[PDB]
Amino acid sequence: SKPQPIAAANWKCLLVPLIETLNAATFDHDVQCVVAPTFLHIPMTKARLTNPKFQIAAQNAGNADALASLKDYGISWVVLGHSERRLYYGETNEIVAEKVAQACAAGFHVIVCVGETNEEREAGRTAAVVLTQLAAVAQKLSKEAWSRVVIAYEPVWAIGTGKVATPQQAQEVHELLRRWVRSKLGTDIAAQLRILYGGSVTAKNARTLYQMRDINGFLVGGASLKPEFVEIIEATK
Amino acid sequence: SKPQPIAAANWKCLLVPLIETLNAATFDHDVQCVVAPTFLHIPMTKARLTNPKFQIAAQNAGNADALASLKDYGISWVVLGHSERRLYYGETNEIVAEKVAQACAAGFHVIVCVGETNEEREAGRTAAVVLTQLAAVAQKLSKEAWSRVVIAYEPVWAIGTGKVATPQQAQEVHELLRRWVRSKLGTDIAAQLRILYGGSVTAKNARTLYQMRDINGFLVGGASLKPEFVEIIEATK
Repeated sequence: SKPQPIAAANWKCLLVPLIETLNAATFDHDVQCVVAPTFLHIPMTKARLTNPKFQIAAQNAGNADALASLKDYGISWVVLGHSERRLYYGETNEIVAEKVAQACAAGFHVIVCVGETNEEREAGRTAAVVLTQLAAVAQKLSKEAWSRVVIAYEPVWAIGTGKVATPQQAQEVHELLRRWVRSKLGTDIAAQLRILYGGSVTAKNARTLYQMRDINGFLVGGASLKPEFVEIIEATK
Repeated sequence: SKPQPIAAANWKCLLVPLIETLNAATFDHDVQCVVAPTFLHIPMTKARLTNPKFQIAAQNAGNADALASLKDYGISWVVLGHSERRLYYGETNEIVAEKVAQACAAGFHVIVCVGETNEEREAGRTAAVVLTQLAAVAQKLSKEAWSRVVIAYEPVWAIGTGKVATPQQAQEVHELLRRWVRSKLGTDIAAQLRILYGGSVTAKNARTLYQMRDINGFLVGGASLKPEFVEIIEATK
């Protein structure tokens, strides 16, 4: 069977109505929901979000001390490895991996993003790119650390322009990620590992994406600022 | 008289209608408009934005080489020193200052953000905080570099909660910034320097903010994703 799904909203972006909907929405299946606001918006989200299915996540892991204080503030999830950060803010594979290891060491659940650009895809380098990103991470983690790790695949190649990823192009990557994990860490860690889809997710396509075997949920961009995020969570049933 | 105003939109966040409005809007006074999308959204903005009053700005300055290629792509503005970056992503005063110096060295116009948190304000440290941020920057710049530098004040203390900055609390900071500049660099550089207001700007308050003597425009957050951004630009007349 699949592990527990996650529906994560990455609010990297007046949020009140959105939280209002999340608060009123009732989900009846096991799904961990996660909202990841910017740091300046964490207090306002924490002030208003009441749905007990939701954890609030930070978008960065600064220092062991910074993690400890986050954690004290009630935040124990973080999202790392965002492609924008990787490509344009000098977040090498090792830098992301060290952050994940620190966050893991602080007792956080961590959603680490992997993904290849359109140039890397077109060069047949999809596997090499995402598995190297993932290997950098794995090199720093304990066996037990993996229970609190979640992978998100961001098809950066699709963000750009003129490519829309199909469910099957999503599944191919997720399957490859999970096969590498099974190889390096065993069938145990592999089967329990959430791998979230971090490409274009909407009410329209969430259900079909969730049907793919190695898709355990979503790291949602745009669709997660609108009431439609509720339908995306329901699509994890 | 004031120098040329700037109206900058910081789109740190489906943008098409917004660009549509900017494209249709006609401004008849001298105002440099700037839109600063995320890097993954730069191609889509460049594909659609046609209003010749607008420059597109990047949100980071990685390397001399990365700047050179940005610049080749037609992007010669960048926004740096964002408070979120400063506080939560290890962007010390010196790190921001080095970025500004690199960007300046690459021939960019640069909007550098300064600003103090509510704790620092409450401790009487407003001046010490923003001028130290600014001094770090100034220490790296040539005399001529200042022609292409723009300062933005972000009242981080107001973002948080329960404080709304008045126009006069904006002006007090801007005046202090510009007095320090006049002291260190002369009346010439000081008078020509744009200092933008980077707190809560809307159609409702833009005009009153622009009336303050040392406010040369805006670095707009939320109000710049909506058609109201046009009114904010018009408020610079």
